[PDB]
Amino acid sequence: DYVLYKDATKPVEDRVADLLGRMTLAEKIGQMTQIERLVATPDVLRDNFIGSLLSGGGSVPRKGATAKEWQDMVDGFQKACMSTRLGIPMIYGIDAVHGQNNVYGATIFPHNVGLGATRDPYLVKRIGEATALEVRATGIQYAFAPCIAVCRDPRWGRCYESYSEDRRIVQSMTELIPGLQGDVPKDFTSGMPFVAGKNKVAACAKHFVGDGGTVDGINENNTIINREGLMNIHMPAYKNAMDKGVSTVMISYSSWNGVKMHANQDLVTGYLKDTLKFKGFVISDWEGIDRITTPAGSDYSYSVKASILAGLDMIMVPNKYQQFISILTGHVNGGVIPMSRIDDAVTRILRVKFTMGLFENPYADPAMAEQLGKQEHRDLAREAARKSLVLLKNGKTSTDAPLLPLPKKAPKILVAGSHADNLGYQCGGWTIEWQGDTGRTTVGTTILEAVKAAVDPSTVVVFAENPDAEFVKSGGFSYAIVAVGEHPYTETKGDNLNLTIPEPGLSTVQAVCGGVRCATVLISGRPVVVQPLLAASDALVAAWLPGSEGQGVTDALFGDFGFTGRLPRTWFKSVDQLPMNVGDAHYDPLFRLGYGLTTNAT
Ligand SMILES: *[C@@H]1O[C@H](CO)[C@@H](O[C@@H]2O[C@H](CO)[C@@H](O[C@@H]3O[C@H](CO[C@H]4O[C@H](CO)[C@@H](O[C@H]5O[C@H](CO)[C@@H](O)[C@H](O)[C@H]5NC(C)=O)[C@H](O)[C@@H]4O)[C@@H](O)[C@H](O)[C@@H]3O)[C@H](O)[C@H]2NC(C)=O)[C@H](O[C@@H]2O[C@@H](C)[C@@H](O)[C@@H](O)[C@@H]2O)[C@H]1NC(C)=O
Ligand SMILES: *[C@@H]1O[C@H](CO)[C@@H](O)[C@H](O)[C@H]1NC(C)=O
Repeated sequence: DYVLYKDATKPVEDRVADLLGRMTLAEKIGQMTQIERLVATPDVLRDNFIGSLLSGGGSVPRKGATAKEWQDMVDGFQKACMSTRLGIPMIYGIDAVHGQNNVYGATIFPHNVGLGATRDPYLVKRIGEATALEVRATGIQYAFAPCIAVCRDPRWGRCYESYSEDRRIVQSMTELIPGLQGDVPKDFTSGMPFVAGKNKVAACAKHFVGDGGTVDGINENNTIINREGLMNIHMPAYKNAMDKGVSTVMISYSSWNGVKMHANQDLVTGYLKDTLKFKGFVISDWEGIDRITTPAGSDYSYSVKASILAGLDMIMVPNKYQQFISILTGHVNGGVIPMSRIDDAVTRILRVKFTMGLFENPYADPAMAEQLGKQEHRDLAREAARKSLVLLKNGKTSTDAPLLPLPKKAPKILVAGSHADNLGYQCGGWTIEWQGDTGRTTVGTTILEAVKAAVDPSTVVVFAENPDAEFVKSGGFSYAIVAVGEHPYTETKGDNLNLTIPEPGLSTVQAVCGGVRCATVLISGRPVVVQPLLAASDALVAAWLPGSEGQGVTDALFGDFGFTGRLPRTWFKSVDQLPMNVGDAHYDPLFRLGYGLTTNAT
């Protein structure tokens, strides 16, 4: 007879209820299990009734794989799943955090902090639209974005993934969600999940609660703040996300006053689910539950109990799914965790799946393959890179002739610096590799290429990564552009207490600037010790981690557009000043939040 859940014309709650009613326990726990493509097999997926798969950073089919290779891999796995007794399609997730970043040729947008500098939530929405198209070009339906942490200490390895230290700004940027998922209906009820269909992806409001508030900005550490601070600083954005229909919510590795978020039922079930009435699914972070214990995974049985009772719906295992499934099966058999908990979890996961239309379109559209790196997206990244720049100084003394914007026609110029021609540096973490990488890792334009693409043909362009002072003084150059900065980093690799840029960086700037007037382009993921760099330069621009399209940078240096970005964070005088955010008592910044010089297009 008739199977209501397979009927695409039925209400999503009816289909969910129908399916749920036919699921054995193995099938239920299988849905709540997310595993890494690296441990996946058509059998594993089929036998274990696996409910979701993910690519961790750098987890790809082959280096330089095309978009159909991605689609082919995704479809392959999908086929195993569609071949279960219930044929419940799996959902494939990936960190498409500044474009479809793990994918070769994907358009790499400016990282978040640089996006905060734009104060343009519409442009952020447009990036989210572009991003969804580029993710769907590879056959993926779920992006682990946006990271709406409110970084309160830039020593935190992930501060670049936070739009601003000011939640008002982060709240404004949640426009990334309808960008990726498409806008919610007028009929829409906050907390309800939504995805417009196949050319859109399920989004994810990440690191549920207080990740950007850790002590000393130590990653995955503890957030010591009262409940009024939590809700006034770290909660706000999550509610906007609910009114925006964010599909999923990922839980943070961090602790709130000593309690792990992965084991916190008050905030996950009582608050996020009961109070905010979120109806999508709550997913753990990579080994998020193993981590509730110290040592991590020291009592995995406890991990499972703790996180499932707390409220998490889907578990990003991502490797030892055997152990996870065995254990959870055991806790239910022993009544330790009740079927209602399980059913609620599976209820949330199917709702998202049914809603986004996964049951109607579980495979990739070969037609979307050309979306990856589409030139129009690239033109958009270029826009956002340019808009995210913050001119910090444009002249050594109030009476100097402002250096920017530079003339395009000059007899000869120098482009110098470790970051002048390094695509991987320019893009930062979460790019091709998990930690990012160095060199020409993908398709794009470095500050050198962009400079050559900009200047008058009569303009001779000289590149020297690290020129000595005499080299510059004898070069008869009209001016120089020096690019220096941080190296790519992700997560704990980024936790940094000294916040000074690696050398040669200052020495090259001083070398070049001592000999010729220079515009310093600082590529960083955060505020870094800058008074020395400021001391040597005629003009200095904070480019943040601008992405693959370097022309956005020279679109401003050369006057094609004027500078408009403004600090999305406080620029500190020193690290012993930290934390120190707007509204503080010892507020004594080198540059206050909102700071930024302007110029006019030529
Ligand atoms: C401010 O505090 C930081 C702590 O995080 C510290 O930076 C970290 O320092 C540690 C060493 O103590 C370093 O770990 C080592 O990594 C070695 C490889 O280093 C390379 O790998 C990282 C990862 O790929 C690349 O950035 C680059 O480094 C050099 C110099 O500029 C450059 O010429 C290279 O071409 C560039 N190479 C690449 C591929 O990008 C990293 O910095 C170097 O490549 C490894 O073999 C060792 O076993 C060890 O584990 C961390 O990588 C580093 N973290 C980051 C995010 O950079 C700061 O240290 C200062 O800078 C470092 C770059 C060193 O030069 C060190 O001597 C400096 O003291 C610290 N600052 C101060 C003033 O204390
Ligand atoms: C935070 O960091 C210190 C290591 O710096 C560790 O010993 C401590 O237990 C961590 N706290 C949490 C909640 O992770």
